[PDB]
Amino acid sequence: EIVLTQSPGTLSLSPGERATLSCRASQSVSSSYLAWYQQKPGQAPRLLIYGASSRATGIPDRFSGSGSGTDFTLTISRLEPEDFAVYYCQQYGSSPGYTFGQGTKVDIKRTVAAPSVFIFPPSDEQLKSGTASVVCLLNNFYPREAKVQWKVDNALQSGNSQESVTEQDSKDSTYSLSSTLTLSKADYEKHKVYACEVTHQGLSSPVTKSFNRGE
Amino acid sequence: DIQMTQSPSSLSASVGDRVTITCRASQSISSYLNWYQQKPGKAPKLLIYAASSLQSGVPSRFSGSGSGTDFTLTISSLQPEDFATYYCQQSYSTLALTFGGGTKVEIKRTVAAPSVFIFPPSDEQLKSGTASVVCLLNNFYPREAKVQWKVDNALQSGNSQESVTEQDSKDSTYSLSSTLTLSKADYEKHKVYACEVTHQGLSSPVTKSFNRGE
Amino acid sequence: TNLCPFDEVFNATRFASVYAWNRKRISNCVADYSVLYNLAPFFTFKCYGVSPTKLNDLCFTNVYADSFVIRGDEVRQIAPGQTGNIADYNYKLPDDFTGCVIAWNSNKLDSKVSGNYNYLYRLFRKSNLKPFERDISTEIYQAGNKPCNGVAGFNCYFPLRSYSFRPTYGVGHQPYRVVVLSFELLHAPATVCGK
Amino acid sequence: EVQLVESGGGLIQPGGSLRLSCAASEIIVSRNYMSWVRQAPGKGLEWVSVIYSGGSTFYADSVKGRFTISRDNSKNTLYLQMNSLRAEDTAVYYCARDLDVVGGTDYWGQGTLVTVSSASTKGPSVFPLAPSSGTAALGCLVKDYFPEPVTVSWNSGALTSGVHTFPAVLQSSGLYSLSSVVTVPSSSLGTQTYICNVNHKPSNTKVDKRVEPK
Amino acid sequence: EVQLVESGGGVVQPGRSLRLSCAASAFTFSSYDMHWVRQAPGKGLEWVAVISYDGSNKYYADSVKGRFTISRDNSKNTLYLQMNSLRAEDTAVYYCAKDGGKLWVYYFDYWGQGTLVTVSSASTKGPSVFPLAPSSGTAALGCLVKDYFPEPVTVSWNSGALTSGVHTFPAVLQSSGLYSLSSVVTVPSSSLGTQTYICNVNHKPSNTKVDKKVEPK
Repeated sequence: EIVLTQSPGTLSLSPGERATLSCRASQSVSSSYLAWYQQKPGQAPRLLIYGASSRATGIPDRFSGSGSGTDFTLTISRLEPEDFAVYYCQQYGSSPGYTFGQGTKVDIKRTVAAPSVFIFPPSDEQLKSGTASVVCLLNNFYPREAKVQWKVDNALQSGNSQESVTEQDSKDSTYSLSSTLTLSKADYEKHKVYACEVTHQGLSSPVTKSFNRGE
Repeated sequence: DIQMTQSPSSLSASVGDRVTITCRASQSISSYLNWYQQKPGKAPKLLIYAASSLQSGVPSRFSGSGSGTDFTLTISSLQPEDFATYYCQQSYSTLALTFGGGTKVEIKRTVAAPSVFIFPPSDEQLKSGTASVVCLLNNFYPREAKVQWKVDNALQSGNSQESVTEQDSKDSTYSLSSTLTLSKADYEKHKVYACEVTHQGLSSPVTKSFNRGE
Repeated sequence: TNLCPFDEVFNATRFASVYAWNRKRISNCVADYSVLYNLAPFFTFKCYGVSPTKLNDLCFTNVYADSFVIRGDEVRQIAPGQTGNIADYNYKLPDDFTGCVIAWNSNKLDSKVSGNYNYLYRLFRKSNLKPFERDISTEIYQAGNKPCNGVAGFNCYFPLRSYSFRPTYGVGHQPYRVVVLSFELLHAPATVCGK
Repeated sequence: EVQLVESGGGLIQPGGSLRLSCAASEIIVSRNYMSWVRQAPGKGLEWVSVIYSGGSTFYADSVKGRFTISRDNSKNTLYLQMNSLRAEDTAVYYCARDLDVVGGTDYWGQGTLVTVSSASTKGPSVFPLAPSSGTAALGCLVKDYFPEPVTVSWNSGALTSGVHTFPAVLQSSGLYSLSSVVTVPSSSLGTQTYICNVNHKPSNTKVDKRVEPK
Repeated sequence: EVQLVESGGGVVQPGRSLRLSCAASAFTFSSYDMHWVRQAPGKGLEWVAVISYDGSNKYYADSVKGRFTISRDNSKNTLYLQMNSLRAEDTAVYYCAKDGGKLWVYYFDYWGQGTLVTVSSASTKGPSVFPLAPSSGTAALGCLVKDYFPEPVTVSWNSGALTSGVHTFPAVLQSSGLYSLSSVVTVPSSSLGTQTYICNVNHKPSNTKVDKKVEPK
């Protein structure tokens, strides 16, 4: 068989810069047996380049490939925010079937952006089941690093919440975080003020969005 | 090359039975299939050549059939001198002659649960820097048996070897000895040593243990 | 006392492509089995249905000498009961094939520094090849629903490709010259005997 | 109009069987190299099987003896029968047409998820998230479901811009929980109605829920 | 009545050479093809080489290609097998087999008894015998013959007086290249305090005989 090894593993560049994704095979194969694939989150991979250097149909000019033997390269000039994806190289010289690469993750940098904090109380349709889920939303921010502190009557809640971050957006290249605070219906009425502290690089001071039960 | 697969790897039968051994080839080998018998410690003997042709001197109770990929050796009436291993061998690729895994025709008898024994390493061997713990499975049937080593209720793996005897000439049973080898240092660092035997004749896995220094 | 033309097949300066494999019909001759009698280790030699030490003692009606070129990873397919792009779409051997296959690394002969695109192979075919079938058709292969009409386009591709043998490639991508000797014995006078 | 529509994934118990489909449009399966590629959650791509236009099949060493690739020219659909499934077989399975030297693997299916587990399929529970007091935000909460995935859209896919569907989280109760939100202008609140479309193929549960302020 | 008798097998270090012979009797030797087939300890059969009736043709398996050389002397009715660059995997019993000759293909109709070829970089070493003491209706006790080279060893009990219930196990090849086996016997628990059990271990290669007395601890 043939083993494929890519490098680097993660590549974070600003929009407009030049990317260089490496790929090498265990055996010296022909340049016509290599291919590059782009896989954006939640999608199937799409062909970018086959035969190391020939561009597929409908692929922009900025995607170009080169190399032969055991030194193949994928160059992404004029990096755009929609290029956030994992890029795989494959080889179909060890027929039948092909062998994929480990994959190069390409993150995209940008300017700092403050998150928009919303807080959602639990629905009435949910309180009848015995559980009460308070939801806090951090929308469109950068970088990824953002701390969420749940304050219930100004008491920090540990071991009671679960966060969730999205992939980089294809247009603005920001993230979005959803912290969920699940606690029983009986314990939901033992307390009164449900807050959500948000600390971020794009905030000169921690921002808190709260509400009162029954208002 | 061409791979020959023999099923089953071992079958139990008594005298007078009709035994049929199967032999599969990864590709069509026309009619160029051969059957060989081999007793323990002796040379192999030719039984059937060209799928079905009987070799001179071989008794008429042996016969072969099949063509292409499936082949079958058949003993009409099993005799005591017929308990052996039987290999099938393809000769289509004359420059890549390959044999099968063989089928061992064993003497069938009633199920017999093994007698489990465990022996701690002798004080003489411990003075040399090595500990050898032996687990004995005595007079069981059939050959299938699982032997797991446990040290302080922790499963061992990769430090033991097994050895099985041929079918006993008097009760047609087997005996197995598993040897767990530890350094003297690793042996002194634990207390409970046990082997767990899983067999068909046992209702539940039987565990024989000892405590070091007791 | 004509001698079977085996030197013309092994010592040929140029070999055929696998899709258009050349076959030399050898008959009514005395077979000096020596090119295959003692072959060196660096020769792939596999015989099927017949033993080489017995070829000198057998007479055949006709002996067919098929020669072509593939890459190292594809020699395993030039055998009875094999599948793959070469076996299915270029050169197929039957399941009851009676004869030998010979293959040797010819990287010093058929590989140029700038690539030797002269040797070709078939990539697309609608069905598998029958044993000893030779398809030299170069019609645009239809892989879609719309008819090609001799147009290279989407789902309409040319059915032949080049090997591009470069010496710096791995052993599995280096050219191997293959010679398949078929030994036929039909209801006919046997004329290809040994000596 | 070149599509490769897959179907038939879902939850299957270990050691069970499941058969995937790959409906093809404008591409003829029987005249192409068609492959099955799987991708474990959070890992790379693995080629599983291929079928030639001539009918030759090939399988990777990790699915040999357990998978079977087939097709039906009348339906123009590629198939993959999976037997003896285990934990490693959990992945998103893709079908795709192979062009090898003359185009690589251009067209791919959307991919269906195969979850091998010994757990029950529980339907989700969709609860609204009403907006409170520049712009406003609202969404749905898809809580307590198994297994992945759930597809959530707004206004039957008519509302694309501004929607953030969060990845599911594995809560302690073994089930999943997923949040989907969308920021909309505060003006078109009473005139524009918002409905989230939650689909759970493993449990066959489709729920449309209205979201409106208190 | 066809006889094939091998010789030349022994213990050989890796990378060294060894030559085998095979004396043929009671058949026209110079008109049949001849084969060599080996079998590893506990494994199946593996075809090695073939030589034509006149010795002008030689063919070898891919695992012994360019490493072994087969020849024959039709004036002495002997088949040879020159084995150079021996590896540990070449450790096997080597049989010489006569080709049946009736078929267009090869098949072996008569074999020799076989000769053993062991490849290892371990020197001759005598065995150390350690007792297997019985546990403090029937009990079990034995001896452990550990770390010897090469095979075989012979174990008797009470100088041969005790043969019932005795199971001498096949030697296993440890990771150190040295063999080791165990010999056990089952006896009534009443005789443990009234009978002396002595195992007689004998290893002719190193000329080492060890009598060990097994007693309860």
